[PDB]
Amino acid sequence: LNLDPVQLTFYAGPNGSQFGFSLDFHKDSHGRVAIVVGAPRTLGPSQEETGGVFLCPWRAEGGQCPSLLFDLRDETRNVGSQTLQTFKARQGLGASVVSWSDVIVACAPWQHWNVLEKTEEAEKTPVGSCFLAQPESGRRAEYSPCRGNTLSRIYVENDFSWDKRYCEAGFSSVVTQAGELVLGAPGGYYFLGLLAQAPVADIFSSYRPGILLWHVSSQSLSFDSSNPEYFDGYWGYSVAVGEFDGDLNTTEYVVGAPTWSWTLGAVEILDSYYQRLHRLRGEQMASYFGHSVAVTDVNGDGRHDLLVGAPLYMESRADRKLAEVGRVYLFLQPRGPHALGAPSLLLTGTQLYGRFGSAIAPLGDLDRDGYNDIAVAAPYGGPSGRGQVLVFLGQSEGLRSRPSQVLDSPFPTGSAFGFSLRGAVDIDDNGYPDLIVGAYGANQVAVYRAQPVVK
Amino acid sequence: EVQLQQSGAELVKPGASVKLSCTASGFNIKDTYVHWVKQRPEQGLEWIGRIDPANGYTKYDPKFQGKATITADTSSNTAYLQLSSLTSEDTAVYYCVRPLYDYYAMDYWGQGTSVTVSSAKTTAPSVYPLAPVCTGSSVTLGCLVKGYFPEPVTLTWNSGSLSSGVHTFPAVLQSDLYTLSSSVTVTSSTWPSQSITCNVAHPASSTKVDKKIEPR
Amino acid sequence: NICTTRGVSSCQQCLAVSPMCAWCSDEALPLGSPRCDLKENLLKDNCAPESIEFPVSEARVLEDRPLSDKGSGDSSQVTQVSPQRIALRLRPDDSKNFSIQVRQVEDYPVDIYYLMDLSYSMKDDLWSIQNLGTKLATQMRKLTSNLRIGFGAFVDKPVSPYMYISPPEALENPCYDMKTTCLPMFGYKHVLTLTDQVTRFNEEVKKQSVSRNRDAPEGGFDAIMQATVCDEKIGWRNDASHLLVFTTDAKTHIALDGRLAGIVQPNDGQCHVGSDNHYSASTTMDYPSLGLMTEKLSQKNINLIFAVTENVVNLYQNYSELIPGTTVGVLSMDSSNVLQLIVDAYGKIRSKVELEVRDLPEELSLSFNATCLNNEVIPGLKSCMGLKIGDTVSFSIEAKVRGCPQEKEKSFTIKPVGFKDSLIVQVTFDCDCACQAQAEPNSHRCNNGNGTFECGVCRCGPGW
Amino acid sequence: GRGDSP
Amino acid sequence: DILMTQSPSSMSVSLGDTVSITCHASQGISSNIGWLQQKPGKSFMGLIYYGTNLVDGVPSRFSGSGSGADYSLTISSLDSEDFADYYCVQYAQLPYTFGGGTKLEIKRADAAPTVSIFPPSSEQLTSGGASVVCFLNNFYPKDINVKWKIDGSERQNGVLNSWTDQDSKDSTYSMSSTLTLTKDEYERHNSYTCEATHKTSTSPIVKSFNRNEC
Ligand SMILES: *[C@@H]1O[C@H](CO)[C@@H](O[C@@H]2O[C@H](CO)[C@@H](O[C@@H]3O[C@H](CO)[C@@H](O)[C@H](O[C@H]4O[C@H](CO)[C@@H](O)[C@H](O)[C@@H]4O)[C@@H]3O)[C@H](O)[C@H]2NC(C)=O)[C@H](O)[C@H]1NC(C)=O
Ligand SMILES: *[C@@H]1O[C@H](CO)[C@@H](O[C@@H]2O[C@H](CO)[C@@H](O)[C@H](O)[C@H]2NC(C)=O)[C@H](O)[C@H]1NC(C)=O
Ligand SMILES: *[C@@H]1O[C@H](CO)[C@@H](O)[C@H](O)[C@H]1NC(C)=O
Ligand SMILES: [Ca+2]
Ligand SMILES: [Ca+2]
Ligand SMILES: [Ca+2]
Ligand SMILES: [Ca+2]
Ligand SMILES: [Mn+2]
Ligand SMILES: [Mn+2]
Ligand SMILES: [Mn+2]
Repeated sequence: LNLDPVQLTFYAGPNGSQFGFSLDFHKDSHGRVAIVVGAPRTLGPSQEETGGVFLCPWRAEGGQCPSLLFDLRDETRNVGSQTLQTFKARQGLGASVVSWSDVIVACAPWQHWNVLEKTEEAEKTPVGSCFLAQPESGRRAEYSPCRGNTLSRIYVENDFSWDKRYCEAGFSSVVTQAGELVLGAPGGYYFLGLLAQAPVADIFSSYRPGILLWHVSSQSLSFDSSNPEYFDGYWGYSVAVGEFDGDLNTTEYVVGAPTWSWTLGAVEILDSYYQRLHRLRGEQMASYFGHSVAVTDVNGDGRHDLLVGAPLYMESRADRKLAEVGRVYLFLQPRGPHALGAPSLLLTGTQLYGRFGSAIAPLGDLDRDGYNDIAVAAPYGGPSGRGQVLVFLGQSEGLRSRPSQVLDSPFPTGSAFGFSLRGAVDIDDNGYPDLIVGAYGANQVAVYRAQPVVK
Repeated sequence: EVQLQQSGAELVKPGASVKLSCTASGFNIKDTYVHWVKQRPEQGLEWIGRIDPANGYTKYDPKFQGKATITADTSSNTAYLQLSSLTSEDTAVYYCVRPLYDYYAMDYWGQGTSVTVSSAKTTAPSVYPLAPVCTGSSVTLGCLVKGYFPEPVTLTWNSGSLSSGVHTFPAVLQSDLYTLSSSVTVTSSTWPSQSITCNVAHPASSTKVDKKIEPR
Repeated sequence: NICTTRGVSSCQQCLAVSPMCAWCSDEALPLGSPRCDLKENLLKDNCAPESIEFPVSEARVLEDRPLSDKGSGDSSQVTQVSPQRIALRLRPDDSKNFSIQVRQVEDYPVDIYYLMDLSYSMKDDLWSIQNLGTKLATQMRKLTSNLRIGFGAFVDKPVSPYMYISPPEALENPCYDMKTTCLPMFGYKHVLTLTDQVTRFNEEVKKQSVSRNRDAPEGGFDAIMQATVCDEKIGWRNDASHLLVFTTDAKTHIALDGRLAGIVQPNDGQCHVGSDNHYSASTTMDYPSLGLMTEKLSQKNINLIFAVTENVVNLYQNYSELIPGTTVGVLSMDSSNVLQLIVDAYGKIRSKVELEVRDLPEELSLSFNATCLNNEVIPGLKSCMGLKIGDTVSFSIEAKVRGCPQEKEKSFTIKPVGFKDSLIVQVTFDCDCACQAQAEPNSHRCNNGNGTFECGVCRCGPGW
Repeated sequence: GRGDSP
Repeated sequence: DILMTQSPSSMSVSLGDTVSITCHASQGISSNIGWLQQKPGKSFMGLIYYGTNLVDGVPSRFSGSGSGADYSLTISSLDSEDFADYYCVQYAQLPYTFGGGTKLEIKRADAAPTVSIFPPSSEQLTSGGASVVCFLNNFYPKDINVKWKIDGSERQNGVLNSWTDQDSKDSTYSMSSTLTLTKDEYERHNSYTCEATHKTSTSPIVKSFNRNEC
């Protein structure tokens, strides 16, 4: 409703670096807000794409940002009669970033890893890896829970059980208030997908450079399965957290599995022990129901509600025809211990191939009316197909079925304007929460400032 | 807290088979590798092998292949080490080990398990008083505990009364039976004036004999 | 009647009252006789027959070629829709009816491009293409004298994690880690352009062999897209039925899956098969969505046939419903005939006739009465089912114009989905009179130069 | 298996 | 198997000192080494892993260093508990292999042994045996050699020695030698002697006695 579309702020990164693929707000020890941006195709030391992270200070004019430097050198360790190897080439560092406290977490989902023992090997596979940084102290650390030293032969003998060689840990990342990092690894367990969790504090204290294979006792990974419904479901394609059981001591996880059950798609709500509480199934095959998930209380009943994106959902139209436009599903949490019912609201895209529902960002209370609002992205939507972001306001009855505002892309075609969103943070400290919109296609980030309501 | 409680001391005969255990406390054995290490006085430390309790795969030093067998039952959260066709050389203290963070390290150790391989059956100690020969300023007496098995034996002078100024020497295996000796020093005006008694106890045979030192 | 009681001021208004109204522009009209009345009432008042302005909604044909008995031979001079063009004329709020006939012509040319899964899992499914070209020309010969058959192959996007990338030998031989050997992984490759030489098909197939990759879902959809948009290369003929047969034993990758290989760029629906006959965008572009696949298939007029194994028949039976006009066949070792399957599919394909309207003006609204099977009329229906090749159907149509549009000359088309031929309806809106073309602007009869005398009455000129 | 194999 | 040559075998030092142990390997091991500590009469404790990284809980006065085939553990400002056994272990290859070990002992001024010979007791003698004991108490350094003589001539068969760890509150060592003959064989001879040889004196310390005499 009251985001300022006239006077935006632009941050830009290196050409072809996909600067803006992922972003997030970041407060230092003093509460000073800065933007953290991921550029997964930024050139490394050998003029080869390794990815990179940028930490942008708030500035009404924006501009260029300094790099949050990480180690980008491939590592080797000859230990226990084995050879451990990390391969960072085309790893996609910054394919996802999240900030918690004064710590930043940037993940390279396609960082490869291999082990050699004589004439055998584990296989060179994308286990992924996360890089943790504390900008103020200069502290650094890593977390790569899917690394292993089992040889190829073993997996074959065991019928490829608990095979975590393709996890791509960090595909999606979230952090609980308590400070537990939760990584979505859609490739884990031979493409079933898995979740890995570990306390940030413990990740730091247990890490040392050069070791490559170390233990994090407090870590917790989800489980494998023999059920074909889970096969190639990419469990952990997207992740989120919230409160969905009434017990405020426990934190619940929300996992998207966009191709679950033969591309039907689904999203499940679990406890910290990966026990399923609810499961919402897709409405249509290949719609990619679960591509994105958001958690926030939109009707002001104190209970977190769920939002699910299906960016490829095809809408039924005249003469028995279907039009790929995308869709968002709202699920309101019922009072007390009850199952989430049918969707309370179905928001559907308008532009063909617009991919409405590709991203969904909680804005907090944008207009300050007492109900939380959200933003929904259609990266290839708008009459010009350049990208569009639609704001929907909260209300006692959930959400408004029509958008309160529509942000058209300030960039040129192909920018993927809206592929990443982040809100609910007041970056200019004017009392109103703001929105940052990434357009990796254009290697830029647009900042929208919320202003006092005009009407 | 990580703690490895190994089994109690074992005492077996040559040719027998013993099975040591290493229960985990404050964590799940399945977490990391579990190595077994052998220690001897002269030969020092020797790596036997290791096991991943999660999958049950094991690695051994080719020296112990056949003699040592490492296993693990995640149910009881315990790892085991079985030794067969035992001999005198197998007499050693064994330690189970696991890394802290580094997958391949050796950071946490169990308290240890003493193993002794002998045929000698339970025998009572023969205590002998050692009085000097027939002058100086200070005098030194002694006690000789000879021919007992197995260890240990608690020796005391005057039932613990005389504590300071005493030297009890480590036991020594005299061909399948242990021997031990202890001295004690005082002034010439203290002996034989003040009576001194050698008090030895052997819990195994349940015998606590006492011998008063007699001057010649 | 409503014509007189409406109190019209001009001829143009008179006709807008009702389709059964007429205007009289006669000079010698009685004192208070209404110019706007039924044609019978006007002639009853000694009105000059020529002064009568009474347009009649008609509908005559312009092109009426007869339906072809055989679709064989000729240079595609076949007619399967009659008539091919008609001129429609309507007056305000009126409506006229017309009819169209459609025939599923016998012996129509057929193209059959075969898209073959050659992933490692397809070792035990190769049996089905062994002597295909011949076994495919035999049962088809009985439905067409002009058949062309082509062949293409696919596996998956050749990139990690789909592709094995270690050891170095695993690249040239994906089966390196086993005792056996196989082809290096490839996305999609065109093999044989649509040809009538069946032995070319047979001989090409014999030279094919499987590859191998990691994940069960394969990149068949990438291939379906290219086989569709690469016309000149596949060789689809302008005037032929296009059959695209898709065989596989496994699930399929879909849009947004590519992200697991760092691929995020949406499929652009463009051709990317070069002179080397390989899909070059295989590793830089995401798989296509069903929506996009549907768009292109419809555009190039391709009929997709899912000839998959019984273990995934339900999966693809569900996809075929999101892609209208798609048929599925069970690829087993026991059926009517596993690969007459294609004949049975073509049968299902040409067992329906559904009309489609393009460029229909906002003012016009159409209705349909279908006549299928044996002169059985089904109202409000514009599609037929349960047809055989050689059967003819007909539809009664009614265009109901609403009011009178600004543009008097419009035209729309009625074409059966999947058909080459169509019916062009050239509409003409007649809401005026010939006397208007001979008016008197600034006439001396009308308020002394402040009016325009047309059709007998005086009209307030422009500017008032 | 769960992969590309017969 | 990779050999681990650890040196020195031992060293006598005082508190507050900054000593350094070294460990050589038969080949490179890319900082895949670990340092251990074993306090007297107790289990092992991890000090260092992967060359330089301290095990959680270990004091910062400890530090591991080196690279290739040569590494060194250093203890800045020795503490009272630091006096113990230390070993190095390589896990670059299987089987894992340890060093010989290094024992840190408390240094002090030298001290002469307090020799004391003891003939067999009446009881033992009637039992058909005869043991002559020779205690050598409180002396420094630990190096020392005992020699038994019967009728002036050396005797090596039937001797059992035993040493004590460096005593706590005086930092000295003690020794116990025991020559065990048969009753009969013991009576074949008259004189019995034990000679202690320590750096404290260039001339050996002697203590004798005569059977059938007192
Ligand atoms: C191809 O499409 C078909 C048709 O859509 C599809 O078959 C369907 O499978 C689903 C899932 O197995 C079936 O749904 C069930 O319907 C029965 C009633 O017949 C219900 O009792 C079941 O309820 C269970 O699950 C619910 C949650 O989903 C729970 O709330 C409930 O308590 C039960 O546990 C269930 O909804 C459906 O019946 C069929 N449809 C038909 C017409 O057969 C098939 O899966 C698709 N195939 C592939 C591979 O894509
Ligand atoms: C389609 O068929 C319907 C009958 O099902 C026709 O409806 C009748 O049309 C006649 C024309 O003379 C009228 O007299 C009747 O009043 C109509 N009946 C009903 C129930 O509406 C209709 O004419 C046909 N339409 C087309 C497109 O030809
Ligand atoms: C319209 O329908 C009538 C019957 O109601 C029929 O006689 C006539 O032929 C139809 N007109 C045309 C042009 O098809
Ligand atoms: Ca909870
Ligand atoms: Ca709510
Ligand atoms: Ca609001
Ligand atoms: Ca603000
Ligand atoms: Mn396959
Ligand atoms: Mn198969
Ligand atoms: Mn595949």
